[PDB]
Amino acid sequence: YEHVTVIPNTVGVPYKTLVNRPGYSPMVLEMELLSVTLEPTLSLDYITCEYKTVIPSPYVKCCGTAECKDKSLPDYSCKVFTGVYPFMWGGAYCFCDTENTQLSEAHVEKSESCKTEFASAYRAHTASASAKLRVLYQGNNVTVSAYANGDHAVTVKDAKFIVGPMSSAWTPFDNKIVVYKGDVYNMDYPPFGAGRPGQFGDIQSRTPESEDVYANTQLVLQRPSAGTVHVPYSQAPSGFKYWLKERGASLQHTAPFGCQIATNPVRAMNCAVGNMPISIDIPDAAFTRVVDAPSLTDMSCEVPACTHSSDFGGVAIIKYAASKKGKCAVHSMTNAVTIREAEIEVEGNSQLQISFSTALASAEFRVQVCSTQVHCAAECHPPKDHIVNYPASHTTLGVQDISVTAMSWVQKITGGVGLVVAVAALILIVVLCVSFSR
Amino acid sequence: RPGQFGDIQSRTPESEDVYANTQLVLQRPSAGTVHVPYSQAPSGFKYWL
Amino acid sequence: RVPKARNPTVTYGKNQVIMLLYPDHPTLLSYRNMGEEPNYQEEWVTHKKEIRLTVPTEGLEVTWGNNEPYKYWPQLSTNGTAHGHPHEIILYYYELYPTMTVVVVSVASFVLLSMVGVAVGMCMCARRRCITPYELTPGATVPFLLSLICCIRTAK
Repeated sequence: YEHVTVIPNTVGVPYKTLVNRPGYSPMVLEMELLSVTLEPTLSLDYITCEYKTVIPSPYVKCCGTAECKDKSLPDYSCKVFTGVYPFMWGGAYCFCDTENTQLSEAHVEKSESCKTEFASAYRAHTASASAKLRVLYQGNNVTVSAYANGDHAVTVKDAKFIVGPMSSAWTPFDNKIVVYKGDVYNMDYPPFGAGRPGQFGDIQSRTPESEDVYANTQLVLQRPSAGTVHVPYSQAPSGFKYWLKERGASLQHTAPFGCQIATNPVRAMNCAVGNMPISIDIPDAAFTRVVDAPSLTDMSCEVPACTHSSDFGGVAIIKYAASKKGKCAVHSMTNAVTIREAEIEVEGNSQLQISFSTALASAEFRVQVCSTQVHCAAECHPPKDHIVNYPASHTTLGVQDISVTAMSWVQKITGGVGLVVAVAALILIVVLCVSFSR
Repeated sequence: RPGQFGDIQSRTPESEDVYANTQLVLQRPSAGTVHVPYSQAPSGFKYWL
Repeated sequence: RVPKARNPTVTYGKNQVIMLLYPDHPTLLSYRNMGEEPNYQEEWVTHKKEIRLTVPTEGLEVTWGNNEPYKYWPQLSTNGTAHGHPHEIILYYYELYPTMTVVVVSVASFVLLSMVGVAVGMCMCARRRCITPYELTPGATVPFLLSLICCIRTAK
């Protein structure tokens, strides 16, 4: 027998569904999403990390001009300063005061830390969902874990559950993403080879092991001073070291839909978006013939209490007579009322209680308790508590539609004005008739 | 109330009887240490000062 | 090893958490809606403070220092009631359907007090089509019975 249904994507709220097969005793599944995971597909554009600037000991030419020399290194510059007259601790390093030169050279390179402290910049272009689901079937709680891409049917207690694909393509991740040590950010980072000084991506590297460094630190060598031997320079500080301070908040803290984030691999989790189709194949031998089950008759329903809380604030008590000892599936025929139970024991000529939850201000619903249906109605009161630590366990209200008994004022005023209109239209049609016939 | 003036109270400075409401909550020790960690609202009097 | 900030003293208002915070040292407070528009906000608190966060229908997530997030949802609560006199049922739907309510009671009133205007208008369009020949005749004696559609006085 093939059953198909749609559960909202909300994690941690259990949903009932009814497997009504005519001629057999109905059975009720409860299933609850424990966790939905969206894992995107990542293409690495580059690493970014703290550079070091490499400055050899300077060449000083005593009595002559050094020649500037050109070579390919990631952000290389070289310059010759003239008239520099350096002192070491024991005396002048050159003979003579003037016509000396100093040659200075520098280039930038990845630090030893780039094996350990790197942002990684990626494109993240499509996603492959998974779900962990608890299902209550023939009175056993059982937990099952599955891919939710619409394939991967998972067996459990000989039924087969197949889940997804999810009804929306939404993800927190933009087309471009960067990740640090377990935190991930949406940002439109600069393309490879387009990086600018003092910003994210001032140094770039195609992989964490490539020698193809690009860098644009705007390094400038400056003239030495006061007969000192050193090399002074100006460059923009590491745009990575700045980004670690400037970041803002990781997507774990800012994503919509109550979403959570993780890394190794990167995932979005628990997004309260859309809904998930699910299908059950239940083997023909799992059903009990309607004559071999319990059956219930002469039943009636009473509602002692009804608070429209988030958390089973109503209780209904059902009188019944029953033909044999056994479990019965219990289900609501009205989407606005959720029942906590799923199967209850039935015996004798007696009564049972169900706890239920609703947003209705005047509950009316039909309960089905093993094939027999009973109409059940109550007057509700609001909770006193304002705030709670759990989501609403019931389906949300049909706004501008449902309302209450004691909204009878809508009938008692529309069935006032509608008569004032009808008498006005009558008198107009009467005098239209007398204008011809009299 | 906790963490506000009067979170601890007594009838006179010599009295033996005390009311106090500091919302003290004990917490699980850090797996290997013998200590007792806890969470509490800091003294409402020392904040009032 | 990093510290975990102290439990905040929390108390609940209609669509609000009121939180009294005890930082030992500069601590980040952040919060977001769990809805489509996350509306993220944060602040370092450096001394004892009180915050009042509006908790929307979708729920609020509040994360305080290195603690795990707190989560809060509103639930349908009011001083009004359905099943009361009709002013109380209107005050009741103003609980948490105020956007639905102010739309639907205003446009319902607009069609209702429009319809009584159109009803009196059709009665006047009828009364115009009716009395016309009794005005046009030179024998202008409107009958004592018909005079009641003209609204003329005394059972003379």
